[PDB]
Amino acid sequence: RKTYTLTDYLKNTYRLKLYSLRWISDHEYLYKQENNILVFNAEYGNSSVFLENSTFDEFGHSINDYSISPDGQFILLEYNYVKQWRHSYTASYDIYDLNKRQLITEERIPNNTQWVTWSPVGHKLAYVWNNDIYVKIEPNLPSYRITWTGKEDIIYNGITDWVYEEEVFSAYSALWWSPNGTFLAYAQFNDTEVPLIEYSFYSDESLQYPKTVRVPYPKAGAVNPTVKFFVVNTDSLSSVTNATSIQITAPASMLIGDHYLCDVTWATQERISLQWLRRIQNYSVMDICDYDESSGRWNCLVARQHIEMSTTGWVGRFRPSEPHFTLDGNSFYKIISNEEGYRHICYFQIDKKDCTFITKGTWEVIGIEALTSDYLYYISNEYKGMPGGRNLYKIQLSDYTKVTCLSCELNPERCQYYSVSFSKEAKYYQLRCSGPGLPLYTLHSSVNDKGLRVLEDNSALDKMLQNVQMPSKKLDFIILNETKFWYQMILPPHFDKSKKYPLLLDVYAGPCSQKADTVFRLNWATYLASTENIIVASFDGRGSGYQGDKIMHAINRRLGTFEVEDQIEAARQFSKMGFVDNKRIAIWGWSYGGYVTSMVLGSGSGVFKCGIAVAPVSRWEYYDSVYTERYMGLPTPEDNLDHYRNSTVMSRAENFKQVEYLLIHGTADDNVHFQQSAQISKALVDVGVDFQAMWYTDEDHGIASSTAHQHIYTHMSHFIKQCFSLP
Amino acid sequence: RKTYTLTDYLKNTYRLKLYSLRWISDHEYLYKQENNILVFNAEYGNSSVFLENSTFDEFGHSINDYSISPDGQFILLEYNYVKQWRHSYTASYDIYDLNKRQLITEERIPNNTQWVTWSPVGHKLAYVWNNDIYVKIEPNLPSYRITWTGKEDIIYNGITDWVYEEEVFSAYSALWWSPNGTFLAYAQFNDTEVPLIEYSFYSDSLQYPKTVRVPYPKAGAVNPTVKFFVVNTDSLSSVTNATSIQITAPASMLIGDHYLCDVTWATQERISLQWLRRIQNYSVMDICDYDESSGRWNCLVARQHIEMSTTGWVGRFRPSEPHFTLDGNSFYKIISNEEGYRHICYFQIDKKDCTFITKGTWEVIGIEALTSDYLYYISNEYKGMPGGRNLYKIQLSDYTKVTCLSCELNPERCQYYSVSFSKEAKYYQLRCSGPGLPLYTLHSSVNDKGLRVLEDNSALDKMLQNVQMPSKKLDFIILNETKFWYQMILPPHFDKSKKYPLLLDVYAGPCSQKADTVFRLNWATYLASTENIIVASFDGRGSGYQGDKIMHAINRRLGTFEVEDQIEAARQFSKMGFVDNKRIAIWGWSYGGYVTSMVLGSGSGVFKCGIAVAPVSRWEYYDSVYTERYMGLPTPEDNLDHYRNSTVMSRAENFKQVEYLLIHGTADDNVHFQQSAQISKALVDVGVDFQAMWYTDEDHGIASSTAHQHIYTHMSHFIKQCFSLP
Ligand SMILES: COc1ccccc1N1Cc2c(nc(C)c(CN)c2-c2ccc(Cl)cc2Cl)C1=O
Ligand SMILES: COc1ccccc1N1Cc2c(nc(C)c(CN)c2-c2ccc(Cl)cc2Cl)C1=O
Ligand SMILES: *[C@@H]1O[C@H](CO)[C@@H](O[C@@H]2O[C@H](CO)[C@@H](O)[C@H](O)[C@H]2NC(C)=O)[C@H](O)[C@H]1NC(C)=O
Ligand SMILES: *[C@@H]1O[C@H](CO)[C@@H](O[C@@H]2O[C@H](CO)[C@@H](O)[C@H](O)[C@H]2NC(C)=O)[C@H](O)[C@H]1NC(C)=O
Ligand SMILES: *[C@@H]1O[C@H](CO)[C@@H](O)[C@H](O)[C@H]1NC(C)=O
Ligand SMILES: *[C@@H]1O[C@H](CO)[C@@H](O)[C@H](O)[C@H]1NC(C)=O
Ligand SMILES: *[C@@H]1O[C@H](CO)[C@@H](O)[C@H](O)[C@H]1NC(C)=O
Ligand SMILES: *[C@@H]1O[C@H](CO)[C@@H](O)[C@H](O)[C@H]1NC(C)=O
Ligand SMILES: *[C@@H]1O[C@H](CO)[C@@H](O)[C@H](O)[C@H]1NC(C)=O
Ligand SMILES: *[C@@H]1O[C@H](CO)[C@@H](O)[C@H](O)[C@H]1NC(C)=O
Ligand SMILES: *[C@@H]1O[C@H](CO)[C@@H](O)[C@H](O)[C@H]1NC(C)=O
Ligand SMILES: *[C@@H]1O[C@H](CO)[C@@H](O)[C@H](O)[C@H]1NC(C)=O
Ligand SMILES: *[C@@H]1O[C@H](CO)[C@@H](O)[C@H](O)[C@H]1NC(C)=O
Ligand SMILES: *[C@H]1O[C@H](CO)[C@@H](O)[C@H](O)[C@H]1NC(C)=O
Repeated sequence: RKTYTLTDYLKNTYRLKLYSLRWISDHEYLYKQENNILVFNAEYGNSSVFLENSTFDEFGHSINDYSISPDGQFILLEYNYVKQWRHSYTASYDIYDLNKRQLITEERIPNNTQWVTWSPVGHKLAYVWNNDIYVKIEPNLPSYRITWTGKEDIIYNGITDWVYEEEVFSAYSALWWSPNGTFLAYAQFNDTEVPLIEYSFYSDESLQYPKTVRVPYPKAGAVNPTVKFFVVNTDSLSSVTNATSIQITAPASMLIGDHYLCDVTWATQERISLQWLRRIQNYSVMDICDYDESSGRWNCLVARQHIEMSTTGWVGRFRPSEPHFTLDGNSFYKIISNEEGYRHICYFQIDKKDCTFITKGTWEVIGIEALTSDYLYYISNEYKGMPGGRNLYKIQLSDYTKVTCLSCELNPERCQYYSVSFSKEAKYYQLRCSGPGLPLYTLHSSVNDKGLRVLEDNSALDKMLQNVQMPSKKLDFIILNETKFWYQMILPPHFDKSKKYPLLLDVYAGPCSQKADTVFRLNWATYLASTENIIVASFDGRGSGYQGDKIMHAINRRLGTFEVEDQIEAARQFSKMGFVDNKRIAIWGWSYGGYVTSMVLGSGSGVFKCGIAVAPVSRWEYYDSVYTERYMGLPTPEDNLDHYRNSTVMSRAENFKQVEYLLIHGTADDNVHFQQSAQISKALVDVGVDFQAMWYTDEDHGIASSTAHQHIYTHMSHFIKQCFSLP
Repeated sequence: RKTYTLTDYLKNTYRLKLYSLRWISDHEYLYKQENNILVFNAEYGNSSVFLENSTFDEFGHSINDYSISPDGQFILLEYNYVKQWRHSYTASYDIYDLNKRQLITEERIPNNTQWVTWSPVGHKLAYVWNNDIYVKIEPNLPSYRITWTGKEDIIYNGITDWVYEEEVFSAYSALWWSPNGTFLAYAQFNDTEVPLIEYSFYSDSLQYPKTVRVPYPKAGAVNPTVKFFVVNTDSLSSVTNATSIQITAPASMLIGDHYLCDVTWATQERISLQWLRRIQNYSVMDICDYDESSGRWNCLVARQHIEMSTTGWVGRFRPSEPHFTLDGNSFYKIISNEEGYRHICYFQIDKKDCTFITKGTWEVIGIEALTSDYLYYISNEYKGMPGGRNLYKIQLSDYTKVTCLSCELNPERCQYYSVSFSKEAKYYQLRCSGPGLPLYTLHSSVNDKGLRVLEDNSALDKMLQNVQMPSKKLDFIILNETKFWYQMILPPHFDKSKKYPLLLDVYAGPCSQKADTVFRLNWATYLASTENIIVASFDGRGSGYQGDKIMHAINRRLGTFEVEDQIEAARQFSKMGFVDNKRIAIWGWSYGGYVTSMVLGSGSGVFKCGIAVAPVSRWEYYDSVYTERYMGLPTPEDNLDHYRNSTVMSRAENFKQVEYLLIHGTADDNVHFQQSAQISKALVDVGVDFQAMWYTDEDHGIASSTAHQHIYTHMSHFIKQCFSLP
């Protein structure tokens, strides 16, 4: 029997199959098999080829992706795709008319389009081009311009800027159609006085002079972008007149200082909900805006507003939660931290004050997945008191106490981690367990939660894994001060609790993180355990999430304290286990995990012989406002300046004398600037500490290009193996 | 028994003593001692104290340097010193009156001045501030503004842009007083269309990285342009501006891109100007006379001196300096002869051709002084050792009477001299650099009598007798019937029966020389003494001081023979019985780093490992003046093919055969970090693993105290590992 080797991991020799589908109605869904796009009936399982992979053989461009209009009539061909940041990019587009079997050839969508999206019904298009918004009521009709103010790196209409893209919307898009198709709401961003990060991009050998990349990026404390909201009426567009935009002013509690627009959710055809958050993320407001057919304007009755405060920490897991509106848009449901700081579901009625908790307990609700008039379906880590497990639940809207678990028992030994995808109106649902066994895709009717069929069992991957000495995962918990904190171990094949093994500590450790879970990974850690017999361990300590505010907020205004502290205490416990050679304990982490890995190696605990830190953060003034200020406040003497400076990696350099440290960073990192690792290395040199390094030309935070990804794991494997006297 | 250790190298435990004097007339010099400035009498040797080490204890500023006026009356005080490039910087200046014994506080020189200079006689000042030239006739008086066009990073008056500073003048200054103090000649640089090198500077507390921007022509890019001006300082109105008379380049230059590469005043009214075509194989020397009548300066086309070259470029790194006889009507300069050896040549203004006054299989290194009877020069004639330097004189009245002034002084200890003459050369200080400890002595020119010893380094010698120092061998091998010299730093108690690891120390750039007789205490010393590594260097094809046939071997084909030859030399060292061919490393810095890369990437088979510090990776990345000299232009009609065939990136597959360590500073304004960034990327892309280290905010020199200590420690760890050393 062969082991799970580094090549296996880098070459992706053992692939996980997936069943990713798109619900197209209350009972159909699309699925792409062999580059053929098929429609499926959910009740019966029958299918028809909707678009045959042969269809576009003579197109003249590699087609990167596709989007089909809600009403099945047209399809968008995305090509010439060029990636910008995490979510943002630009591309070329073409539209194919189905019931005509041809390409619309005039009023073509412009090249270098930054965003496109169908109205939720029919076949309208909104697109963003040169930071300006455009609308095509019909695919071959000339589009109407919505905004004229757009300017590169300065004014953003309909798309986010760098920090809203990354920290607020987790999307490039800033465009929300009304469920109807009538209204197109859009955000607008002004970065006029936001400071630029600048770095060299070397590009192909053939480029003589390096290019300097300039990106508006507010470092913690810096001037943030400002934001405006507008709603356009897409029916009354004059080919003759400029479309007129109605602005929705932020609440007064917001305009008294820096604030972010943090959520946009349409409730009815004529009601829109806007959520806002203060620059100090202590305090958010939900506005509710109704449309006046007489006026033509939108009004956010002040008395309607819902206010969300937190005194122990910040608001939300990462942001104020999403509202789930009932059909008549007169009520809605929202995840809220309860009186014991455990996150639960709340029932809100519009024009009533306060709210009602429909769930409670020492566990947390991850998400609301579907609403009907009888049932709310949600995900949570309640089952078997395991914070790292996930299940599908429904609660009777008529009787809160009548809560039933849909996923808990389907395969209790293979599946303890599910996510879900419902059809419109919630007739059917696809479940997806990620572990601890192989991933399993199942379909279900909602009427009597009966299993219709298996969609993907990963039988093939299972077969392969037979011939391989796979490692196992333990998932237990230690006790620190009469509290449970969870941990996972990727044990080597043929594990023996008598023999001593070297242990690599895998950390991320960031606010609301979770590294001990029941999901099945094939990763580097897998190779390390299978082939090199290394026990790779992860631990969720103070500040980790999904265990209520007590734990997750321990770290508030104090990054680089308990979570660092606890990665170390955890290690201690781990030597006390009779199979850990404590002379061979490494640590390593990426991004936030790298900041932590560095603070650990620099603490002097003596526990760790070595570690790697990949694209770490080194000083919180170097990271972005929205994320950093969320946990740290502002870096001023009036706020939290002291701990900002007490919490840097540079100030710990001396102790790095005690360990072999490897430091890695991509030169093109637009997120955690190479700066951060530059300052780390300088501090080390300025104090005479040897250490090892490796920079990656033109790689970003992900160091995810094929070559680079191969190279970095290779380099890191060499380092760990050397550090462990491994053959 | 102790060895020369890394800590010794880095903490400067065994200090070389020096003797740096500043000739201030024909028979006195100046010398710093307990931070006391002494004046010494050359003939007799007596000294008195010229500046008390207590004079400015109340200055409220750390003094960087001093500069005494020609006439002895005033002294300049450099403080607030801020380094820029290799020669340029800024500082504050105060002028101290010696007769009055006080600080002139009227019409002071501005903070952030870019350059200052006394006239050659008298006590005039020329300074450059905000890229404009100013002139103070008297210390206390208002300055006069000569230029008005100065403009940061665009218009340079009286100072050089980046590439002139580094590659052309080896100086920030572009001002040249006439011998009188009457005329001020300056040059002017326009970098308007010169592209910018951009990089980050991270610095300290600083939230956003700073982006640095330097006009910097890479190979083939738009070069700066140059103009030349002369001003009459005697006639400066406090009311009207200052007329600057322009001298224009010859027409054989204006056709296209050219450089002003030399400015030499011959007399009070004759200026010598050298110009060089951007294709550096042709240069014109103009001779320009003043006209008391017309004011203009005229360069008779009739009397131009023209230099061409078929086998290479003109001069060693540039056309050579002319040394005019006092009357200004003849001059001497070093010129390649019929068999391509560089000897001294006598030129008469208005007569064709020149007359060689020296010949032979060796070369003149430089012309040191000129008197009515003798010309003094340094050469490597003695013993036919190209890596030796000796001082000579030749009787102007009989070219065949040539006297060696240094050879026999101490033939054992002293085979490498430099010289410093007094104004007029009644005396000279000889300076010996090896192979023994450095020796500083003084001599009278009258009949070359030895006057006294100045520094003999006895202190150091005594300290070193306690340590197991390495010895140095210096020899040659023959390849294809040619002698190629090399040296080795050999471990103490060296035992030819034993086997040693061998580290090839490489530079190897055109006209370089790594095998000489100089005495050094450096990293290679520690490697040999403590770690018992043989550190070797080899002067192969392309190296200097041995005639054009070797030095031009590399013309338009950089990254070929100098590399091949480095490789062959290492083969030849294995052939010698004391090398363990299983442990043979290679390292170099700058041009050395590039060569070290090409070698490692040759799939030679010979090198187990190597380190490259701030290497070049492809020649288009490097500066125009330097690169276009050896390579021509990177165009299809010129030498673009070999530009393309001579990069490091293209040899990346071959590195899967070596342990490679690549190092470079982030703020390297000279060899841009770029070059390394492109190397690593090529290695990532082909799957080759390799070690690396960057240095935040270090330049080409990586010479800050911490950075310096850090890299040498790091590089030692690497070499010890590569050689399995305990
Ligand atoms: C599983 O998490 C990881 C695992 C491994 C690498 C990176 C990740 N990270 C880190 C991360 C991710 N996603 C977002 C949106 C953000 C916040 N911008 C962040 C983030 C959070 C804090 C700091 Cl200091 C820097 C960064 Cl980049 C992500 O996926
Ligand atoms: C024996 O020389 C060294 C020995 C050791 C380190 C540096 C040096 N170098 C290299 C060097 C030096 N001085 C000048 C003026 C120049 C000209 N650019 C250069 C130079 C030459 C070629 C290339 Cl590719 C790049 C550079 Cl920087 C110097 O001292
Ligand atoms: C983006 O915001 C900037 C900064 O507020 C605005 O620029 C200012 O405009 C007003 C009126 O023109 C004046 O205060 C100044 O002349 C400008 N100040 C600055 C800093 O430039 C700008 O109007 C905004 N752009 C948009 C599209 O709203
Ligand atoms: C420096 O050089 C630049 C061009 O290299 C000169 O600017 C040009 O000069 C002409 C004539 O004055 C102008 O019409 C153009 O606008 C300029 N062209 C460019 C490319 O800018 C400039 O005059 C020179 N300055 C000095 C002091 O010599
Ligand atoms: C295209 O579709 C056919 C089925 O009609 C399929 O069998 C074929 O392999 C597909 N080719 C691909 C994967 O592009
Ligand atoms: C499924 O089967 C029925 C019976 O033919 C048919 O009406 C329907 O169109 C089929 N659905 C799909 C998705 O092909
Ligand atoms: C709309 O406004 C734009 C920009 O202000 C202006 O150019 C134009 O007059 C308006 N469009 C039309 C044609 O009415
Ligand atoms: C959609 O809603 C708006 C406002 O409710 C209305 O003006 C428009 O006519 C509606 N269109 C449809 C699809 O009925
Ligand atoms: C437990 O309590 C001790 C003492 O109060 C404290 O130092 C330590 O950090 C605590 N550990 C945890 C994880 O709560
Ligand atoms: C040297 O001695 C002579 C004779 O005393 C004296 O006049 C002269 O000033 C002395 N020079 C120095 C440098 O002290
Ligand atoms: C130099 O700088 C300092 C800054 O305080 C200033 O006080 C001083 O006057 C300056 N000298 C000149 C020449 O202005
Ligand atoms: C130097 O030479 C120039 C040549 O024209 C002359 O005018 C001037 O008077 C001389 N200066 C001195 C100091 O003798
Ligand atoms: C010796 O000759 C061969 C070709 O005959 C050549 O490859 C090599 O470069 C020569 N070596 C030297 C140092 O000239
Ligand atoms: C974009 O450029 C393409 C080439 O990919 C060209 O054929 C086309 O005309 C452009 N598209 C539009 C709609 O501007």
